Amino acid sequence: QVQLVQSGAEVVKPGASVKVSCKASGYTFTSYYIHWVRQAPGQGLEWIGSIYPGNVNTNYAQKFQGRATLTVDTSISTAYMELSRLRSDDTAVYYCTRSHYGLDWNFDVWGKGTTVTVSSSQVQLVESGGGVVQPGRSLRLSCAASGFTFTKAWMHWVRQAPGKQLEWVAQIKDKSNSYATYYADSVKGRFTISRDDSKNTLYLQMNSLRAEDTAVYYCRGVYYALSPFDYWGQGTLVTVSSRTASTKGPSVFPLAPSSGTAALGCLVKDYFPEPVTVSWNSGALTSGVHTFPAVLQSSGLYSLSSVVTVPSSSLGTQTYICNVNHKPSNTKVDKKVEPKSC
Amino acid sequence: DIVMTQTPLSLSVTPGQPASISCKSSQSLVHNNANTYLSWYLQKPGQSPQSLIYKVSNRFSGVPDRFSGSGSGTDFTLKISRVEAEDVGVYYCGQGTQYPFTFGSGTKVEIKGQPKAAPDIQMTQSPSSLSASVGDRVTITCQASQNIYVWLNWYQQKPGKAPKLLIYKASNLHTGVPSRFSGSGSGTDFTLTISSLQPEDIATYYCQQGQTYPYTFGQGTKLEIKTKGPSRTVAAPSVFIFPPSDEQLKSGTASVVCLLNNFYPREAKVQWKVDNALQSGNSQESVTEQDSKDSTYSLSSTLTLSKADYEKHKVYACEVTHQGLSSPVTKSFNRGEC
Repeated sequence: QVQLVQSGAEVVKPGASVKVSCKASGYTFTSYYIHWVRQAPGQGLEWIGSIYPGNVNTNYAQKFQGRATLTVDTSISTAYMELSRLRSDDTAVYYCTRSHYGLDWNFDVWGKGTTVTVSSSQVQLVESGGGVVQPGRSLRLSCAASGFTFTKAWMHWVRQAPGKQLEWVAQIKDKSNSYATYYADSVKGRFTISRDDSKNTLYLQMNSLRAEDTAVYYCRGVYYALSPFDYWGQGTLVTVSSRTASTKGPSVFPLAPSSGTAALGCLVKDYFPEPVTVSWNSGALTSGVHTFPAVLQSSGLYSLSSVVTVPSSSLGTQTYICNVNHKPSNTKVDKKVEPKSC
Repeated sequence: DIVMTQTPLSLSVTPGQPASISCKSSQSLVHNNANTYLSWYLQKPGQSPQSLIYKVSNRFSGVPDRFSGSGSGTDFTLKISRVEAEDVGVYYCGQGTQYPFTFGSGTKVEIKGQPKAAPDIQMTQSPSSLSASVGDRVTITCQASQNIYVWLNWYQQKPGKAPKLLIYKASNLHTGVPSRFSGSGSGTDFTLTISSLQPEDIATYYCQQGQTYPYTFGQGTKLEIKTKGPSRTVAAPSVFIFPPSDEQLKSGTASVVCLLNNFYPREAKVQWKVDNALQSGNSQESVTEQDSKDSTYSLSSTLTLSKADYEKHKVYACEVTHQGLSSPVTKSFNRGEC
């Protein structure tokens, strides 16, 4: 039985690297080309490169030259793929595959694939909020900090109109400087920067928005002293436009189970536009889930319910969390759904 | 406002060659604490800025040694001793000496390559999806953007599984693949035929050119078969009612949700009664698509009221009429009890 057995699923942070393995069995490892091919969720197939284990000759797709490394260990008939400087769009199933004897241009035997997830939350700074807002109206951004001492840093917002240079927006200092704030002249009196050290969160409240405020907004954290840093978030687009309905992130309310089979769920309300994606227990719970089509309410905002049936035996032990993602507003909400206790 | 100007606007080098970038400020960047807060940043195409240099000449942790900054007063330079492929992008200087903080106008650094290669081969499959019947002859096609002679393979992939080679070199059946699969074509236009469709052939099919690196795949054709069987057995809905959460009541609005789970046939009636008064016009319904596996439906009915109206009434009920129920089923709650 000719087989390729792959290493297990991996969650990695952006900027880091990943190394997946592929053990060959049931044929002579050094006489056939090995390739790596990836499949981003929902999409098609993309060839990464190939290696001939007998003489370790390699060929890489140009977009992977300098970032992917294919290697082999012939003593254990194993091929490896390392991908460095991981970004957003490297999340995919990675397959190793073997060519038919004597050629390298087809993929005859396939591994079952390795799921590689580039985590969105394992970064120093990640912004929430954004989307479309009417001129004259308001919009709030937030930014979650991890992996550094938030409270000692001076935090900033910086923005970049499309095709333009970086422009500084605001700064807020630390508690030893009374959280003093500073603004660019064109936003003074309209924007407010704030921080919440206990939640490691930075905020930007933007009022009276103008077309000139349209830009990608970056949060930023800076510290000097004796181990300096200058970290940047991921950026979120804010479009001040009167020609598109405004975006709104959802509120999520629990549908607690009643006091055989039990049903519980999440009510996902007050967002615009479509879509939201709903998962349960970060995707661990899928059987018995029904997410209903969204309906537009008289307020002009969508609402839907996601429900799951479970055995009532489990309402004690099992934890139930619905995960709501609304890309147009760049917001994510988790709500634990627990039995109401009297 | 301290203005930061950069020169050049853009530059190009061959890979591995050096680049120099200059920044000029409209006033001295020396802070009163004798520090010069001049920083350098790289913004790779489509990404966030990343910090390279602070206080004129110091590298941040992990910044490679090939980046160096120098200068003083109003004139500053960033030298890249070797421009590697991942160093391309827009470089910005910035000052933190005087409010408002400002950034330079940016210098774009690119790699000029005298050799231009043949473009990647693009594979386009037709149709995007199709629905067919057991026993049908099915043909799907692939068009390549360049002539690839016979160097074309076809694969089958079912959800959650790895692709499986069906045909290689345009027309050769791989070992173990049933003979109802065949391929034809040469040049730019290729065809995969299934002589008589079988239920296990539901899948996405991909073509792949094997002529020139990089090897490239088509975007896929989804092949569906709609089931030609009778109706499933009648399934009564299980019914659940949910009061508004106390979280939502803190918003002035109350939503009451009635769930009808996994019923068949589709016809079902849901009535709401508040204090045993029938309601009309203040509820919305939403129905799932017929389930893939058990062919049932599911339904939510949501009743909306103001918090003020919700708190004035005691008992909330949804009454469900469905063929699988011997009589209408009522699920209710009494506001305030557990």
